[PDB]
Amino acid sequence: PPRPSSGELWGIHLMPPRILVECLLPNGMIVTLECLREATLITIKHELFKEARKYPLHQLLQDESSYIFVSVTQEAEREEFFDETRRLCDLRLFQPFLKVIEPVGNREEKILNREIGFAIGMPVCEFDMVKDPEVQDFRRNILNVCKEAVDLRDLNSPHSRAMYVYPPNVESSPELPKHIYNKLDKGQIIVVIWVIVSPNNDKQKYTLKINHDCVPEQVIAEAIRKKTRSMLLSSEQLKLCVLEYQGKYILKVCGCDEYFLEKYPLSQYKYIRSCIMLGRMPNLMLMAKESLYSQLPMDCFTMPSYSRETSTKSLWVINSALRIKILCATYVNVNIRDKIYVRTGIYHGGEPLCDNVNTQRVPCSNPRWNEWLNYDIYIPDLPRAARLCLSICSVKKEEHCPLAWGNINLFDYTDTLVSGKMALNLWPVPHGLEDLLNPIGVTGSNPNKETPCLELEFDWFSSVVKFPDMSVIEEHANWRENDKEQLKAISTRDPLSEITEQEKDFLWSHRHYCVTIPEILPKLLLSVKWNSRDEVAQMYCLVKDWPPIKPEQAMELLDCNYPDPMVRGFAVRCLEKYLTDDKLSQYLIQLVQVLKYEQYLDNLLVRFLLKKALTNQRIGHFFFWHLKSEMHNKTVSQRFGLLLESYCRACGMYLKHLNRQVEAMEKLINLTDILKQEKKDETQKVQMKFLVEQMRRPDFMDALQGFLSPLNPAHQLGNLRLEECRIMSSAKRPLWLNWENPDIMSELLFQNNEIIFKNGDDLRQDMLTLQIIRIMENIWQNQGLDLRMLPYGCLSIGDCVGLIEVVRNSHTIMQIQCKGGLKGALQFNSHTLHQWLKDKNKGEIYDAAIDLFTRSCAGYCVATFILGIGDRHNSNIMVKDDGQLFHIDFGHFLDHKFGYKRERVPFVLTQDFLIVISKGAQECTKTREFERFQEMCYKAYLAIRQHANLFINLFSMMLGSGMPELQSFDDIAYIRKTLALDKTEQEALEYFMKQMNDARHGGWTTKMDWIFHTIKQ
Amino acid sequence: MSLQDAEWYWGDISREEVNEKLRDTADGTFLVRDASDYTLTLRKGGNNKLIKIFHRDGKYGFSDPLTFSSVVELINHYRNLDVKLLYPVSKYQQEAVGKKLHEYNTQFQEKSREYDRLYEEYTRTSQEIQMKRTAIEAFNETIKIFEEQCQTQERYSKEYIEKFKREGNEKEIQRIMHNYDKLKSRISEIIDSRRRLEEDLKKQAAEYREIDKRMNSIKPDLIQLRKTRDQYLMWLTQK
Ligand SMILES: Cc1ccccc1[C@@H]1NC(=O)c2cc(NC3COC3)cc(NC(=O)c3csc4ccccc34)c21
Ligand SMILES: Cc1cc([C@@H](C)Nc2ccccc2C(=O)O)c2oc(N3CCC(C)(C)CC3)c(C)c(=O)c2c1
Ligand SMILES: Cc1nc(NC(=O)N2CCC[C@H]2C(N)=O)sc1-c1csc(C(C)(C)C)n1
Repeated sequence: PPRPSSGELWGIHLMPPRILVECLLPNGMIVTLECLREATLITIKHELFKEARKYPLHQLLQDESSYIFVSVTQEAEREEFFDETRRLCDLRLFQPFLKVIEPVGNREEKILNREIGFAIGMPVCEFDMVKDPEVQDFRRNILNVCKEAVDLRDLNSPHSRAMYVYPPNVESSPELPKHIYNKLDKGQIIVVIWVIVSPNNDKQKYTLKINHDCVPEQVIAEAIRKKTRSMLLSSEQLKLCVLEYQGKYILKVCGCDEYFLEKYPLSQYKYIRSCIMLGRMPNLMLMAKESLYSQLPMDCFTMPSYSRETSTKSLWVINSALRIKILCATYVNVNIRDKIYVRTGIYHGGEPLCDNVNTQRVPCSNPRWNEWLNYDIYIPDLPRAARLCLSICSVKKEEHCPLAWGNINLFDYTDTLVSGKMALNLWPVPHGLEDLLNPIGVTGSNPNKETPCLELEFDWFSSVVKFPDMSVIEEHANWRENDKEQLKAISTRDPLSEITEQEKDFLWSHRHYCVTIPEILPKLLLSVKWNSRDEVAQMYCLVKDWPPIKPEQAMELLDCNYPDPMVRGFAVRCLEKYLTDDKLSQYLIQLVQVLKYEQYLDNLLVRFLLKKALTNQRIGHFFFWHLKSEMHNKTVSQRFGLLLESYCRACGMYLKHLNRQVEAMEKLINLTDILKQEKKDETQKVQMKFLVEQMRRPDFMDALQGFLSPLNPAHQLGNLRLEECRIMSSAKRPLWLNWENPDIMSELLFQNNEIIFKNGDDLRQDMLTLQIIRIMENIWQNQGLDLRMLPYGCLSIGDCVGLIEVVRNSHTIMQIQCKGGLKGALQFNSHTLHQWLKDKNKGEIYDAAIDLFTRSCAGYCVATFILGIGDRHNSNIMVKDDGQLFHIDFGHFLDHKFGYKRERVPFVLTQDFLIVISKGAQECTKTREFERFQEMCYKAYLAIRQHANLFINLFSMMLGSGMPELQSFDDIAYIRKTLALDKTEQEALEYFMKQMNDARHGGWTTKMDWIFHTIKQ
Repeated sequence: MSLQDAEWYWGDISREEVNEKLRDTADGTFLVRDASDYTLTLRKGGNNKLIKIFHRDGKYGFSDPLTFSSVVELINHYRNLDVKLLYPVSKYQQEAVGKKLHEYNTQFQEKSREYDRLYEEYTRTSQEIQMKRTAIEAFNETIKIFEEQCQTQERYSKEYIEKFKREGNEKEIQRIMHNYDKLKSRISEIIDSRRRLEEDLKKQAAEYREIDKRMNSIKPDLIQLRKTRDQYLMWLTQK
């Protein structure tokens, strides 16, 4: 089983500097050797065989090379330590002992399984023991997707492999927003190509002026032209030098691992477009194709060893109502301070298909029922996604209460219907669940067998029952004017808008015309009774012959409102065709969480994502971490573990890079665990003294130097600048970590890579927030609205563990006000923020710096309001030295939030920002600089309102994840108030202006208080 | 049939305080609402359905042909597969008194805290039980290795002991036996340690259930105290 902590021994976080290891020699002798904590196995084995000569039967000892060490890990597996570089502390031992054996069997397979097992967080041997045939089928079958993807990787042998590792980071469309085309000089951009002349790295410049829509090969041609121009060549020779050397080189972003491999226009690449809008000069490095391909390993894909007349009727035949016997339950923990009963119900996802029947109330101490339950539903009327939800409950009719629950799929993954006796282990009811049934909870039996086990018997028929194939469904399915005004009005309604019985029947009646409006499919599917084969079969034929829709609209058909596989398969088929790899990376947070809803392990969605992950390493990288971060959860453990196994077995050589990341995080988790536990009541000095001493140790320096940042694996983390590393003030004990950038030309980009490792707080909320903020910025930018947001990187790697990208040269408003500028000591007042900004942007820099603030502030001001993250204070708002505003630490706000107040929200920092937007000016309440700022917010607020459906669907998909602020749709409904979707388009803007005016005037009056944020007013 | 009487007529309250007013109910429990106008809430098929009533021409009706001209005489027709409505949800059910229910909210908090303290020691025990289960499996795999070591000792040492015997070097066999005893003594220490952990496992698994018992005893009270901290509207700030 996955080990609980990241300690070195079971129970002990850190080995003492000297450990007594009981070594089991291969002659049968046990000798106790005092090993150093950081000693490698090579040194331990060497000093062992020297001490072993003192003990009997030492003449039998062969050469040290002919033996390997074996021990038991904290996972309780027998790990054969083939890699003898690994240190004693990094072995994850249960108890300190080592066994000297001679290797048996296949060395390669042994290594790969431990590499995969370490990447997942659980050994592969556990999957081999799972007898569940669905699990073993998924494991065997899913390798088809792995081989398909590997064949595409090795299709264009050298180049396609480089595209896999270094996919072109580009925007979805080459079209340039109106304000971005204006920034470049009449259709062309200035670009600098660099060349490394010798191994003793020095550089040569080649400043070019190129059309923005040039392809990387054309950019190289212009660099060659500039060099060959200065040399004695004829027009034909200059022409030939370009032709014959265009395709021998390759471009790369100076200071990170981002390559221009594909023939996209240069402006479509994100680095260049970012350079264009910011006004920075792109610096690209000239590289040889023969140099990049030399670093590509050429990894192989080898199949593992787990890839090795019955009477049957159809379901469209059997005539009877659903009947289920509740045999007996093993035990129920009750106090005899209260009789108990079993409540059941047949559900189609969230919606129940029929009435919920109960069992007879039986004594508290005797748990037996043995009664055929008769549900109010017809068996052939069942859909494909029909499933049983039941639970054991108790009564004080006076006071009902559930104890243990459990859901089952009424149909197997084979399309077989349940038949006969079945034992089901139940799950415990979550902390915040008062419902008698838990219908949307995870489907299946509890792996933990030491829980209440309720047994039941299903109706056995003559033969084996199976759901009919689609061809049989088409047979049963076989059997105007102008009402187009309503269909096009409810199609543009947000998904959280109510659909009345008038409109549901009106949609079902006019469904054959709805094909002409394909975006109304989500509304139409809700307007169907899923307990009627008549209607279900007619929808099935419509779905298959349904026009493809936008991928943003198709993503809605994968949340908890559409459990039908034909509905999901359509959405996956839409994604397979139309969704770009860019938008895939954008919406990966939702797409991974959506996997949880799918009934079975093997399905169309996992096969789509896994192939794309095995085809694009930037997708696969975050696909890995998003899955691994949910391995702590038992409810998802099995599926995500099996899916991670599929990726790790096929991803290739990046598996080793991921292991280096895992090992690096494991070190950080354990180090923080010590600071949070054990060394809890120690001062900052002592813990920093411990940090410096412990980080300096060779096991830590080796583990956390020379690996790729999980926040962005294009950024390489070199050596630690330990002088900068420190523990942050927060009681959760975060780790500030600084790294040298080992890129050959880090000078021209990231000089320092700084990351915040925090162990304690849940970062899932920040991830989703920063994602939506990024999407909001994208929508504004494509509409020619320049509002510069800063969605800094954030990635959760486990249960309340993750990383945070550090923004350089940024300070909180609180930090800004601490300086003073030699105006006393700490004394400040509103104007100081502006004075600080002017004192650090002088000259003509000032004018552009003020512009950056207003644009960035307007974006966040609008965004925060729509989302409810507006009531922020000096500590949670940051300003860069150039003058870019951005809010931080969104999870802290969500943790600190009945339903009757909020009618008035005073923003005290309105006054401080108005002085920044408009220089000085005693009466800055209304200026020309302010009138511009307001219009920017108006344009933005309405722009998000136009794309409101996207954000609603984005949150709706994030309901599978167990977030306390995202459980029901009532939580998401808040956006409808801020955006005012029911109100008129013009009225919504009039509403917005009122909300802002109230917050402004409220800020003037209120007295803030600096530390505790308590308003005296 | 009046504009407002307070029998099955609330305002245009949200869809959050509607589903929760007929959740786990029979084919009834209905109330009146408004829409983006009139709205009627229904329940049939085990589901929560919603119907709109167009009030144009100063008249009412569900189906296409307009068949009424008042609000409360539209219910009476369908009241007695358009299934009937059964029982309505009242507006009169549990002298300037918001202070006695201050004792039910004090109880709610005093039941939330005690339940949260129990849920804390439920998760803490649940984790520690799973920890001990794996630790036994590690001890078991450890013993299997140490027993496979004894076989390797008896296998290799035979030819050397069956040679020091034919030589009289007794205090050389003693060295071999002294080590084999150390190996066997360590196995007994591991087995004795694993047996003690099995005692701590089942003694905690019993205490684990006692926590679950008290939680299942307290849980019904918390769910019913949720209804008894109800608030009246339009009155600002209360403790
Ligand atoms: C769920 C949601 C979606 C969209 C908008 C609002 C909500 C929440 N529902 C509400 O009723 C509510 C109220 C406030 N604040 C009160 C106003 O006066 C104080 C804020 C929030 N925000 C979030 O919870 C939220 C924002 S981004 C993110 C990422 C992950 C988890 C949650 C969040 C919401
Ligand atoms: C200059 C400035 C002005 C405002 C508001 C008070 N003013 C306007 C804003 C837009 C258009 C017109 C006005 C106007 O009143 O003329 C800001 O509001 C917020 N919040 C978002 C809205 C909340 C109600 C949640 C308060 C927090 C933040 C974070 C700011 O940075 C901000 C900055
Ligand atoms: C993105 C981000 N960037 C930061 N940058 C800095 O802190 N600095 C820049 C150089 C000076 C130094 C300073 N101001 O002391 S903090 C942060 C951030 C975002 S959420 C967060 C919590 C750890 C508080 C949750 N932190």
